[PDB]
This record gives sequence, structure tokens and C-alpha cells, in this order.
Amino acid sequence: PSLILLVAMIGAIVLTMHRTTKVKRQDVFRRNAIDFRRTIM
Amino acid sequence: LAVFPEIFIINATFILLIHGVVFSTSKKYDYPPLASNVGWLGLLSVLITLLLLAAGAPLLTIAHLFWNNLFRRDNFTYFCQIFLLLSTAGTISMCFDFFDQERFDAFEFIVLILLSTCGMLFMISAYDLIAMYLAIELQSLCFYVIAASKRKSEFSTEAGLKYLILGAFSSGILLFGCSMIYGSTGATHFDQLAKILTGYEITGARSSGIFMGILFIAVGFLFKITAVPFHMWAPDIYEGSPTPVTAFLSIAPKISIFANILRVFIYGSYGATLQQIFFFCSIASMILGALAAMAQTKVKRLLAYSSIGHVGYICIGFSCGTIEGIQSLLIGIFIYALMTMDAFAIVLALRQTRVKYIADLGALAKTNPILAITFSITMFSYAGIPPLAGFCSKFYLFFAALGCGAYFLALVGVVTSVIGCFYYIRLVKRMFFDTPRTWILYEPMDRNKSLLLAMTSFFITLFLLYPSPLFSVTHQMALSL
Amino acid sequence: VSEDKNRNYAVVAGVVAIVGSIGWYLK
Amino acid sequence: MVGALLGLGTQMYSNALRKLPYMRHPWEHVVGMGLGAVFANQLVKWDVKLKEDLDVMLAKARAANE
Amino acid sequence: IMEFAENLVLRLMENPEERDRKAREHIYEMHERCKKIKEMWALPIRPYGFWTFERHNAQLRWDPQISQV
Amino acid sequence: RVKWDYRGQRQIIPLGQWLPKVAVDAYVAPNVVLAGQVTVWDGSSVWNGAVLRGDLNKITVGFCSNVQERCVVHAAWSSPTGLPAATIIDRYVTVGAYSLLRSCTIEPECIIGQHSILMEGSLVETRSILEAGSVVPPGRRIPSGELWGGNPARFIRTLTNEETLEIPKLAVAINHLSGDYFSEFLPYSTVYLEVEKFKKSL
Amino acid sequence: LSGLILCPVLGSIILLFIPNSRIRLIRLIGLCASLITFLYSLVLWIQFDSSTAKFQFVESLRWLPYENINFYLGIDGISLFFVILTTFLIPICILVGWSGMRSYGKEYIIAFLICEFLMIAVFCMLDLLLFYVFPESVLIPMFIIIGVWGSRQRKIKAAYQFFLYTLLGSLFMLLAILLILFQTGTTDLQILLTTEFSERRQIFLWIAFFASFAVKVPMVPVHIWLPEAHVEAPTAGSVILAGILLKFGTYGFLRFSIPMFPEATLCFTPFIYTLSAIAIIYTSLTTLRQIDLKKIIAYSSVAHMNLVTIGMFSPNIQGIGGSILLMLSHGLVSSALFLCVGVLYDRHKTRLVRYYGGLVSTMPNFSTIFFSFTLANMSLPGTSSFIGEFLILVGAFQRNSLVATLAALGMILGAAYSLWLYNRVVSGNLKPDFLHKFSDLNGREVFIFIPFLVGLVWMGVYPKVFLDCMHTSVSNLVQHGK
Amino acid sequence: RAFYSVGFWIRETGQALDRLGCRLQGKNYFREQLSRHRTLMNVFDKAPIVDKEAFVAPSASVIGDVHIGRGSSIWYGCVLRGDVNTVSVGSGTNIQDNSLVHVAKSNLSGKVHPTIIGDNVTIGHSAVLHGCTVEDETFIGMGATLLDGVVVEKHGMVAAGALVRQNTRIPSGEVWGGNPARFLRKLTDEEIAFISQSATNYSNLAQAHAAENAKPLNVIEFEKVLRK
Amino acid sequence: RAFYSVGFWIRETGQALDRLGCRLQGKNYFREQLSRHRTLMNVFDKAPIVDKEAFVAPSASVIGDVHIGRGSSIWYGCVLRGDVNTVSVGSGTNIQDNSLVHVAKSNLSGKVHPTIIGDNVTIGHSAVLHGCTVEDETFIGMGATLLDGVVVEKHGMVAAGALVRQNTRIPSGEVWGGNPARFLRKLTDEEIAFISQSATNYSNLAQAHAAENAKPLNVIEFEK
Ligand SMILES: CCCCC/C=C\C/C=C\C/C=C\C/C=C/CCCC(=O)O[C@H](COC(=O)CCCCCCCCCCCCCCCCC)COP(=O)(O)O[C@@H]1[C@H](O)[C@H](O)[C@@H](O)[C@H](O)[C@H]1O
Ligand SMILES: [Zn+2]
Repeated sequence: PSLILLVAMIGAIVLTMHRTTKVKRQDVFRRNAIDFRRTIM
Repeated sequence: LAVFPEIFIINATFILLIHGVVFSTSKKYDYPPLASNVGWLGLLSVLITLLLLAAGAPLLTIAHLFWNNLFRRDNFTYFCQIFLLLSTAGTISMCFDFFDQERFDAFEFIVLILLSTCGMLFMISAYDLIAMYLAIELQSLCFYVIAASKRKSEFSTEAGLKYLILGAFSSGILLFGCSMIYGSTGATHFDQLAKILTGYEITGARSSGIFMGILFIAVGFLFKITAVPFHMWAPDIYEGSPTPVTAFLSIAPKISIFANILRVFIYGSYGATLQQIFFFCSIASMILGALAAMAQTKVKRLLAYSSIGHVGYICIGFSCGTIEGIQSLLIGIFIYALMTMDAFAIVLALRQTRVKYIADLGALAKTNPILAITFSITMFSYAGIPPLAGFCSKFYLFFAALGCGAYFLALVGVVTSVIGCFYYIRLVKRMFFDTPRTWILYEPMDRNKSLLLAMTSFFITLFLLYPSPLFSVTHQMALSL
Repeated sequence: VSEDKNRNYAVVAGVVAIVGSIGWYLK
Repeated sequence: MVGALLGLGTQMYSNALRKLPYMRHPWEHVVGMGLGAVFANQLVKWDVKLKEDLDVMLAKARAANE
Repeated sequence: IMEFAENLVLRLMENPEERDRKAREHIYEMHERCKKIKEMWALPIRPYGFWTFERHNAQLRWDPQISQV
Repeated sequence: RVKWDYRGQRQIIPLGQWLPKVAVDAYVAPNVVLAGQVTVWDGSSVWNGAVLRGDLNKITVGFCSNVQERCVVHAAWSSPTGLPAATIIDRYVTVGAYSLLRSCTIEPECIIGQHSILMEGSLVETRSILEAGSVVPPGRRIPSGELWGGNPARFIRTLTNEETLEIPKLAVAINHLSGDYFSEFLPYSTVYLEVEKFKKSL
Repeated sequence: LSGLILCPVLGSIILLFIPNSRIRLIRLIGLCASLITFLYSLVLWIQFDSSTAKFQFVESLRWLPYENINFYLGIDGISLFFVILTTFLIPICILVGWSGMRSYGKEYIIAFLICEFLMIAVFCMLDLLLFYVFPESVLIPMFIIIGVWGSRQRKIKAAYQFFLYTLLGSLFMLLAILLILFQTGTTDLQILLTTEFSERRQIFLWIAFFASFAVKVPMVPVHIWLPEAHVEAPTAGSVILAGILLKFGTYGFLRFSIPMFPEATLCFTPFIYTLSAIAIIYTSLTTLRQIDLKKIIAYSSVAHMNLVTIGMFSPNIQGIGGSILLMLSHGLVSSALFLCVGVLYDRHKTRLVRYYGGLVSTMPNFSTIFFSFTLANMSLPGTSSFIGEFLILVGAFQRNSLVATLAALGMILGAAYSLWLYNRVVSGNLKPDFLHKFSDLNGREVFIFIPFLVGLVWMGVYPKVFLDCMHTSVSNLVQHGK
Repeated sequence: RAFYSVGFWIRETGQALDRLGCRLQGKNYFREQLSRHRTLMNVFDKAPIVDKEAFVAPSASVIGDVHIGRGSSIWYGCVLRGDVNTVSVGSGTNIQDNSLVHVAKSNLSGKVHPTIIGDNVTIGHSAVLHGCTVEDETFIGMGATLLDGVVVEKHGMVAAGALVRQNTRIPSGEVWGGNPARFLRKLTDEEIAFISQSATNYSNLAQAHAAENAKPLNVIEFEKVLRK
Repeated sequence: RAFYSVGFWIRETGQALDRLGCRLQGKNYFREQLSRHRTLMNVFDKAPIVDKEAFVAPSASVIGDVHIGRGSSIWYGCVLRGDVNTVSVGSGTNIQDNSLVHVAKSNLSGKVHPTIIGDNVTIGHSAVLHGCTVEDETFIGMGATLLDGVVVEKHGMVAAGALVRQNTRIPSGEVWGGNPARFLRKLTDEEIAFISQSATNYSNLAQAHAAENAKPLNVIEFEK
């Protein structure tokens, strides 16, 4: 049951983090050298 | 000692969980996706365990402190646990594509698979209703979580939700069975419950508490292994959830719950009184497998119903308590697991498709023809075509059913297996000899699926040429029970 | 005539693996 | 033994499934499968030994003709 | 003839023990007919692993009247 | 700017998130120039000198769909008139020698013969053989199974179904040749060794 | 036999590591491996002693320890030349495929999927469980041979309800095999011979084997799979089908019906009598209705095979000798006719039958050889098939000759339509639309014809070397049926 | 120890050299993936004064006497052999892929006529400008074959695959075409609008092919494309 | 070829051993996407043979069985891709540019025959000669195209943009310059002088162009 409470913690985290932290708050992840500056759409 | 397979895979999961969480939440490493890095170390924590578990074969029974309290390891638990870690090894290996290609930074899916594998390692060696339930629910809870993981597509969320409902209700039934049995016997340890339930003869001796208890335990289990009268969501569970988590909760809980059934129903309670429900479940499971497989389109749901039907073909080995029957059941789990790991490795190789049916599965005879050969091999294996391994599984199961005098069970098995053979031969023909049907092209599979598909395809075709090791293993496991 | 840390460690550990395993299948 | 041929196939079959040609040094790591086949046959022998032991234990059990 | 047809036939010879082969096969299968009839009979073998702990730890706690006197 | 780059010419030239990914078993002859968005698919064969550029849209050759020697395949900006004009050379299409393509969406099982110039929106229908020098104006949907040709893309003949059955055999024969060539190249190259020996001469 | 047994599997697997687009090597070496396995089959023939109830070259390897259901490999009597015919015929399929490119028909794939001697296995396999695995097992190789390089006449398929019944019948036999296996632990065929069953159950087990067999055997209620399987089969898929896959059912009856269930066989003699009789009558009259050449030869094959059945019944040593020798002569004659009709297809590239005309101008040597084998499929007295069929007939030896009187119609209509169809094919200067493309036969073509004509004549003028090497075994079988 | 493992670099040279000991079954592998290709300038006796902003594709062997204007491109695989007679390219003339802008020595009568291509001249893929002068702001067709002395007037597009015979200098706006030198039509004004649009867009598109001249460090740093 | 395949295997293991058995020590030199078309004379079990006085341009690939004689030239971008049957190019020919000479493999639909190019043949740019037994002192035009089995006889000046048809044995000295192959005019003698002198013109222009060097200053610049 210790492991089951740990799995409940991991589960409530991976489920209901809701993209509100490093799950997606890392960055939009947009880089410059990989862009074409829209001169050619 | 004696918990070194558990002590390790629990420490390793913590080392991976802390290592993964520290890095994924790290500005210095640009918040990297720790999947496929806590993986790789995940599946090695499996192999090092499988090495810690296989080596200490006499050492697993090294203490008594565990015996009459917590859990009893023996040759059956040892061999079936080397299998669970091996079948968890395949399941993590096939996912490596699902981590990189599919955008998953969620590494803790790995550490949850590892915690579930520890829960299953404690299910196999579970030797007390309390331990059986606790390990069952540890693995079922890890699997509810990792089956409700994908939060973008709503299709996986409701699938995981009905999986949680079905699993929690199945566990409630199983637990009420444990309650009735304990309440009517005052003993939960299988070593204690065995002494009471010798000469119980429910249909002849009035014992309603123990009867309803064993019935509810059998119903909870037949829910967990998604047998026919209680599957009730299993097709939608396998279809909606992502493909690798389906490959996990579709092959490993079967192995584990079936080993647990062999423990409680062949040692904890041994009588022809309870296996009647499993006989009925076998009949209707082979029936439903055959017919619904004839009816389905979506390859994920087709594999769902095929797995239900094959779980049926398993329980005919339990529908008679003879050593030949139990050994047939064990042969059937190994040849159903390796074949299912193969089918799911194939379904995972075709990541490019969305939820698509056998028509979109077509053209594989043209694009990647060796993968089509492998897929036909696996589907034949399910059908039971003689020169393959699934035939050996179904044939030894039917021979045990005949030697056990259940001639009608063998009859329904053979008619359902012939229906399945026809359906899968027709499927292979439709895939190979006609029906081009829109030619969806696939990114290539990675080495991890490649070796697992290749080794398993070799195992299925070159099995009858050497069935001695597996037959010896399963007969030793049956004797040990 | 040099390298970076955290990779030469990895190559030394890979050498330790194959040398160690040789000793294993050798014994 | 036959494990050597099987491994070269497992590796080549793997290459055939990823679309890659049938070429590289892993075909020389199929010697590991030759080691695996020898171990599997060795485990067959060990296993039938243990099963004969369990079978004589069973023969001792089951009322021992009484 | 052709210089060796005589000894060209001694590539088999009678060696008639292959019937004792089936003789002892039959012993095999006469025993094997006891494959499926056998099952659990022992309640005296180590599955009686409870008392060896009960007698072992009964004195420490969970005891009615020993701690009294 | 200086000339004679030691690198030669990199045959796979990405730009702005656009990698012309080559699927394996696709012999991309070393002279070619992939650029922008050119998704060549399984079993394809981009032969000598065949450029494949990249615009707002994306080139894509299909299964077994070879682009033979010295064949330019570009795409117009958007051409939103009737349909988005992203060249899709779909399965088994044998774009023959020294042809030319732009924003046309060829259909399965064609044979775009030698020196056959094309243009936008020329959806050459399925199972269609084009004669040599098959020049096409924008929009001329060459219908199914119909042999064509002519400088303004004038129809010529409909084809017996035996030739239509033979077209896949020609595509897979080209693919056999492509595999025979793919067995001539290795994953990485040995050019770097020569370049290092050049640098150690400096 | 110990080492010389596994020639085709070793050859196939060690060639699998030679993809080799340049076909010459794979063709050459696959053909050499086939020819040497045939050479070892024939030296195994020479190795035979026609004097023992035991099986000639017995070998085994443990397959599952308890009850030891192991690869028990005997070649006495009938199996001796059944495996010989198998090998005799497999290089024929390897040799009908010297096609130049053979590209879509990837040559190494057909080499590897014809060079599987599971037919050798089943004919030597002498424990009816693993023996069961093989005829059902050869269906996976047969299905790929039947359509992957097979001519596509329809969306390739078999009657689905009939196919489900055919495989259901095969698995029904499996339940019977297990019932006998656990009936007295009897693993293999020697001890299934020795043992004795309940007469009440012998009949059930007999008909349960008979389900799968009489599907493999083309009896009247279920035989439709031969025509539909052949007209789509490739040139070398029919040569194997007629050659061996029909012998499967009759050899199954021979080994695992007659000396297995003597009382059940005694009881069901009239059953198989009438079944095979009416089957021969039907398949004799049918080629009236059928104009398709492949269907014609397939139905003549049904006729001959139900003659094999109407003869295998007997405790007549002559009876079962005629049965097995009609099997040999049939694996020669129907496969030679399938070779014929395949050459006649390819040289004409047409799949109508009214279109084969002016053959004496295009390929007159094909006319000669086509007669040399259609006289045989009607069993010209003098041919091998005559010795076979007339020992089938005299099979009414201890009998009272009432089923020979139905074989009357069965064979008279057979010979009649044999001559009618040989005419219909070679008749007249019926000018076809082939654009003066004569397509004279090849030297390799007349070669692959050579061995069938040679076996046919060598039997038809001298059946001793085959009736000998057999009599001891069949007579032992009969006394166990006594 | 590491860096002294160059012995495996030396060991590789052995197993690699083993290609010589293995090229005996027939004369095999005379190719070695060599280094020298005197391509991007290949000055015969006159040098190109191509600008610092005129993107030439490293495949384009611009031989001998050539001059390209600021903003004009010389696309992939287009040989420009200005070896016997002068060549020139105005600012914005995008000589597209597979071109053959190699001039002449003569053809049956003198006709030296150094090829001069003006500004904004969108030349098509696989074009063959053997010996014609081309005027400003015209759009030659992909596949065209412009023969000796064909003064392609301004804003007059040549059709796709449109071979033009000798001396048949097209008029302005007259869209030419056909295997023989015949006119087709006078399309529209939107035609010239799109000509200029495609010219400037191809100019800035060639200015987007700066990755073609990236450095090893910059190539492997673009290989970060996996992360994004 | 079998031993050729084995050679491919030993070389890969060798290249790999260098690539990551010694470039492991800080070297990404192997990873540079350098070109491979510089295999001008790409090879098989059959190889391309070329004599001394035969300029081959480095922008041009010469694949398959080739027999480049004396004076012949393969200028910038050409592809003498002739795997199936030998490209038996004669002496003194002049491909001149991005032309193509194919016996390129099909499904034997027309039994592709070798391309025996003659002598002093000044083939023009973009010509797509394909299974062409073109004889000696012949001219083929700019942007041209040919088809299977063609035999351009002596002095047959095929014109620009032309598309000669299959198996058409063009007569000796007949000018065919159209998409449907069509004789147009008996060639004049001044054209004969031009075609027989442009042969030696390029013969000298190809002995020129003197690639045969290296440009390290540019290599040092492109290094930085
Ligand atoms: C005469 C002809 C034959 C001569 C002998 C021929 C063969 C001998 C056989 C085996 C040699 C040993 C190993 C075989 C090779 C294994 C793979 C080694 C791969 C390797 O370099 O990655 C090292 C780590 O490396 C080990 O993780 C550890 C790898 C340790 C390998 C040490 C090898 C050198 C020391 C000497 C051997 C010690 C052991 C001696 C006894 C056993 C010998 C087998 C790290 O580099 P890196 O940062 O650039 O990382 C690589 C990354 O590994 C690649 O996967 C990527 O593709 C690449 O882009 C880059 O990211
Ligand atoms: Zn020129």
C-alpha cells in the first residue's frame, strides 16, 4: 500500500498536471535557425 | 533475500523516478523529454531483475519470515515470474517508438510500468488473499493511470475511465469474495485456506458463505482477465487506450491473474465445484471470440476480441484440475503471450495510421512484405494453423480437455478454432491476394520491435521443432502447484 | 590529444563490460 | 549449433522488417544466439532432470499404491 | 557386380532390437496413462508450513494465559 | 563567396523545419538535389541528376514511384485555384528520363515517359501511360488508362488492359534496378577519409 | 537415413541467405539440393528389405518427454515409394521453373516454398499426432504455392463454407487422434496397432478420421476443392497437388484406418464402397458438364482416387497393392497431365479450352506425349495405371464382385471421356488466333516429361520392383486386420 | 588511452582496404568516392565575376566567362560554360535547375552573339539557352530550348517545353511554343504581373537557400531539427 | 556478385570501425554530408573504362558498363548511365553537356540493346539518347531526345528538341528534327564541315578545362 499510495501520487500528477508545469510549460519550443522568416510563406 | 527481484525493481523505479523528474524539470538541460532515457534504463531494471530473479532460483525460498505471513515463492512462482519480467521486457521494448515518435515527455509512464511489474511480481508470489488483492490493485492502479494517460485525444480518456470503472468494480467483486471466504473461514493465507477447503463439496455440503466467496473471487478474476460474460468493456478498453498501454494491460495482467488463479483455485480451493463457472466461461469465450472476431473491423478491437477468445481457450485448461490440464493452461499462456506481444509489436509498427480497420491494414503484402508475412504468421498462430505454435497451444489444450473427459468442451473449442482459422485465412487472403484499398505507407519499425517481432516469428514457426523446453517448464510448474 | 569527461567514462565502462563479460563466459 | 543459423536469421529478419538491407556486424553477434541455443539445450536437460525429480516425488505421493 | 555390389548391400543389417524399443515404449505409456489421473494428495508435505511458524512465535505475543502466570 | 567547396553538393538540403526525408530502400542517386519538402517513400528511386526542390507546398513521391535520371520536380507556391498544388507522384509512377514536373498531382500506376514536361494541376489519372516528350498545359487531366502525348498534351489512344497490367511490372522492374544500385552505396561515406588526408596535407 | 534425411530443409535454409537477383545460382543450387534429396530417397529405396514388419529406417528425437510423442520415422512398404514419388516429383516443379527472368514470380521464394519436405515427413511420420500436423501443415505451403504464383481466375479464394467444413473435418480427426492418444497412452503407430479399442468407439473414431481424410480424399459429398484449387493452381502447384496432396488421404486411410480399427473398417466397408463408387460415377459423367481442361483432369483424378479407395478396403494383398500402385500411377499420370495442361496453357497463354486447336501443327510432340499420358489416365492395359486399377478390381478377391460392377460405369465413362477430351484438344485444323507462334516444346520440357513416362512404362511392364518391397508390409497390415 | 584508440582507425583502414582483396570477382568498385570536382568556378581562361549575393548552386559548374547580377540565382545542376563565347546574367534572372546556358562556337554561319540575359528573367527548369540573347523581365519556360540568336523580347513568355528554332526572335508578350518555332497567343497582363512576382519571389527564395552554403558546424547544428 | 557482396560487408565493418571505433574520440568528421556523385565512374561487376585523352566532367556521372575511347568527352552534368548493356562510346565523340545515354533497365518490354555511340559524334545538350546505336560523325541537337533501338546513320544531323522514334534506322545524311520522327532535307556540305570540325573543336576544348587540381584557399574559406 505504500507503493499504491506512491502510484496514486504519480497518477494524480501525470493525469491532472493539466499542462500547467514542465509537462508543457517547458516552452512553446520555437527556434530561429529552424525558421524561414516568412519571406517565402 | 528472497525479495531481491522486488527490492531491486522498487529501488530501480525510485532511482529512475527521481532521475527522470529532476531532469525533465531542469532548465540546464532545456527540460528534455526523459522518456526513452528513463526507458532503456527502464527495461534494463527489468533485465537486471530478470537476472536477479533467474539466478537466485534456490534463493527465492530463503526465508520463513515471509512464508506463513506474506507470500510464498516456489518453482511455479519462479518460472511464471521470469516470464512476467520477460513479457514486461517485450512490452517496454515495443514502446520505444511510442516514446520518441509520438510526443511523450511523460517518462513516469515507464516508472509506472515498473511499479506495475513489481505489483505483478507480488501477484505471482501472492499467497494470501490480502497480498493477492494488494498486488492486484497495485498493478491495476498503475494500469488505470497509464491507460488514462493521453489527455489530448478524448478517445483515450473515456477509455481509461471505463477501464478504471471496470477494474475497480472487478476488484470490488474479488474483494467481496475475499471477504466472504475470510468471514466464513477465519483464514486468508492460502496455506490456511487450503486446509479448510479440503472436502468442502459445496453442491453436496451446505456451505453458502464459502461458496459465494469463491464465486465472487472467480467473477472478479474473470472480470480482470476479461472473460466473456464479464468482459463488458474490454473491446472499448483496448481500442480507446493508446496502443502500447493496450499491449501492456492486455498481455501482462492475463499472465499475472492467471498465475494467481492457479494459486487460489488449484491450491487454496480444489474442487470440481468452482470450475463449472470457468467451463461456462470457456464455452462462451471461445464462442464470442470466434463470432466477434468474424464481426469486427478495427484491428485494435479485432485483437481485443481475439484476446478474449484466446483467454477462453486458456480456461479450458483450468476447466479440469488434472496436471495435464494445468500444463495445457500454462502452455496456452506462453503461446498466447508471445503471440500477443508479436501482434501488438506489429500494431505498434504501424504508427502512421489513426484508428483504422483491416482495410487500411491492407497493402502490407506490397509495402513491407516481410512485415505482412510476419502478420500472417501471427494471425495464423492465433487461429491455430498446424505448422505454427498457436496450434500446439490449442491442440494440447484440447487434448487435456479430452483426457479430462470434457469432450463437449473440446468440441466447442474445435468448432470455434475452425471458425477462427477460416476467418484468419480469409483475412490473410484479403490482405495478400486482393484488396489494395488506399495504400497507406508506414515509417519503418525500430530495431526493438524488429528483433521482438523477428524472434517471436521464429518462435511461432520453429516451435514444434523443439517443444521440449516449454513443455518441461510448464509441467514442472503444474507439478509445483 | 584529449576528450571530454562523461564520455571517456562511458567508453571505460563499455570496456569494463566486454572485458568483464569475457571473463564471465570464460568462467 | 543451430542457434548460429537462427540468430543470423533473427538479425536478417529484423533487417528485412525495418526495410534495411541484409548487411552489418550484428550477424557476427548471432554467435551470442549460438551460446543461447547451447544454454537452452542445457536448460532442457536440467529441466527434464528437475521434472523427473518432481515426478518421482509425485509417485511417492498419491497414496503410494495404497 | 561392378567390383563392390556385394558389400554395397551391407548398408543395413537386421539388428532386430527395434521391437524391444516398442516393448519399452509400452512401459512408458502404461505409466503415462497415469498422467492426468494424478493430482494433489499430500497434506503432510511442507505446504503445512504454518505450524512451523506458529509454534515458533506463539510465545511472544497473541497468547491468552502464558503471560499471566 | 568562394567556389569549389570540398563538400561537393549535399544531396539532402533542408530549410526551415523542412527536411526532405528519404525513406529507406529508396536509392537516392548521389547527383540529385533534394530540398525543402520532398518526402520520397518506400521503394522509390530518385535517379541521377534529378532535382526535387521545395516551395510552400511539398513534393512527395509514392511507393515504388521512381523519378528517373535528370528529372526536375518543383512545386508552385500555392496554386489555390482548383486544388492545393503539391506534387504527389503516387504509387508505382515511373517518371521517366529527363522529364520535368511542377505542382502536378500524378495518380497511381502511371508512366511519365522521357522528356515529358508537365505543369500545374495536371492530375495525370491512374494507370495512364504518357508517350515520350509528353508536354502538358495546366489543368489537362489525362484520364485513366489513356495513352497520351503531343506538345499541347493531345490525347492519342486508350490502352488495352494488358499494358495496364504491365505498368506495375515496369515499376517493380525499376525498383529491382534501384535495389541493385542501393546495394552499391553504404550508410555513411568514405569521402571524409579523403577530406581528412586533404586537411592533413594542409 | 540419419543424415541423408534433412536434405531439403538444409538446402532451403542455407539458400535463404542467398537473395541473389541473378537467378542462375539460386535455380542451379536449389535444383541440385532437390535432386540430391531425390537421390537419397532412391538410395533409401535400394536400402530396402522386403521382409520385415518393422519399419525400414527408424529414427526419432524426443518431442515431449512424458508419453514421448516423438518424431518416429518409418518407411516400410508403402511409405518407401510414397516419399520416393514425392522426391521424384519435387525436382519436377523445380525444373518446370527454369523461366528466364522469373521476377514477380521471385524464383527463390517458390524454390523455398516447394523445397519443404513436410510431405516426406508425413509419409515417414509414424505417430499419428505429428503425422496429423503435417498434411494439415502442408496447407500453409500449398496455399502460397496455389495462388502467389498461381494463375488468377477469380479473386483467389476457395468455397468459404466448404473450406470451413474441410478444416473442421481436419480438426474433427484431431479430436479422434487425441481420444486414441489418451485412450491407452498409445503415442505412436506401432502401439496404436498393438492396442485394441471398443468396437462401439472404433466406428466413431474411424469416421472421425474419415472426415478429414474423405476431405483430403475426394469423395462425392466433399470433393469440390480439387477443380477450383487446380484451375487457379500454378503449373507446379497442380503437379504437387495431384502428385501428393491426394495421396495424403489414401495413405492416411491405409496407415491409420485399416490396421488401426479392424472392426470399424469391417463395419464400414459398404459405406466406403458406395461412397467411392458413386464418386467415380459422378466424376466420370461430370466432364460432360465441365469444359475446363484443368477441371477435366482434376475430375479424372477424383475418379482414380476413389478407385484407390474402392481398393484399399480389402484384406486382399492384391487389393491394397492395387490401391497403392494406383496411387503411384496416379501421382505419375495426373501430374504428367497437369504438366501437359500447364504447357498447353503457357504455350497458348489462354484459359479457355475451346482454344486449344491445331496442336499437331504447333506442338505435335506434345500431341504424342499427351496421348502417352491420356491413355494412362484412362489406364490402357499395359500402362502402370492398368496394373494398379486391375489389382484394385481383383480386390473383389474374397468378395462377391458387386462394387466392381459399379467401377464398371466409373471406369468405362472415364476412358470414354478421356478419349473424347484428347480428341477435343487435338481435333482438327481448328486455326486459332495465336499469330503463327508455334511454341514447340523445350529440351528441358521433354526432360521433365522423361521421368514420368519412364516410371509409368517401367511399372506397366514390370510392377515387381514395386509390389515386391511392399508385400511384406501390406500382408502384416492385413493379418493385423485378421 | 582514448585518442590512442586511433589503432581502431588504423584497423578500419585494414578492413576497409579489404575491399581490394575482395574486388576480384570481376573488376569491381573502381569508384572510391573521391574529393576533386573543379565545378563551382572551373575558370578556363576567363573568370566569373559573380556577385557576393548571386546564389549559385554548388552543382552549377559556371565555367569561364560569366557575370550574374545582385539577387539573381543559378540553381541546382545548371552548367554555364562561358568558355568559347561571353555570357552574362542580369540582377534577378533565376536560371533554374538543369539549365544549359552554355553558348556557342558557331552554327553554320558565324553567329557568335554572346548570350546576355537581363533582369528578373525567370528562366525555367531544364532550360537550354544554347545561343540566344534574352531581354529583361521575360519568363522562359521550364524545358525550353532557346537556340542560336533568338532575341526573346521583354515580357514574352516561352511555353513549357517550348523549343525555339534559330533566329526566331519572339515579339514582346507573344507567348511562343511548339516543337516548331510558332507563336501561341498574347495571354494577358496578369501574365506579366505573375512574371514579375515569380521573378522577385525566386530571387528572395534563392536568398532563402543560404543553408546550401552552411558550414559543417552549422549543418550539424541544424541537425537539431530533431528536437524541434 | 557473391564475393562483391562479401567485400561490401568487410568494407562496411571497416568503415564503421573507423566511424565509431575512433571518431568516437571527439570527431564528427564522418557525419559531414559530403557528396558522392564524385564517383564519376560508378561501377558494378561491370565497370566503366575510359582512356587518357577523354575528359570526363566532375559534375557528370558515368555509371554502368562504359567504354569511353579516345577523344570522347562527357561534359558537365552528363550521365552515361548504362548498367544493362555496355555504353560502347566510340572515339572522339562529344556529349557536350547535360545529356544522357541510357540502356536503362525496364521490364524487357523492348529488349533494351547496347548504345554503340559512334565516332566524332557531337551530341548536344539535354539529349536523352536511350538505347541508341548512333553511328559516327553524327550531330544530335540541344534539348533533344531519342528512343529505343534508333540507328542514327552517318552524318544524320538530328535537330534541337527532336524526338526520334523507336527502331527508326534514320538514313545516312537525313536531317530529322521533329517530335514525330520526320526527314526534312538532305544536309548540305557546309553543315558537314561544321559537324566534322566541331568534333575536333571540343576534342581540344575537352583536352582543355584541365580540372586536375585543387583549390585549398577556397577549402580553407569554406572550412570557416
Ligand atoms: C584487427 C582488426 C580488428 C580490431 C578489433 C575490432 C573489433 C573489436 C570489438 C569491439 C570493440 C568495442 C566495442 C564495439 C563498439 C561498440 C559501440 C561503441 C559506440 C561508441 O563509440 O559510442 C561511445 C560510447 O561507447 C560505449 O558505450 C563503449 C564502447 C567501448 C568500445 C571500446 C573499443 C576500443 C578499446 C579497445 C577494445 C577494448 C576491449 C578489448 C577486449 C574485447 C574486444 C572486443 C560514445 O561516442 P559518442 O559520444 O560519439 O556517441 C556516439 C553514439 O555512441 C552513436 O550511437 C551515435 O551514432 C553517434 O552519433 C554518437 O552519438
Ligand atoms: Zn555546347
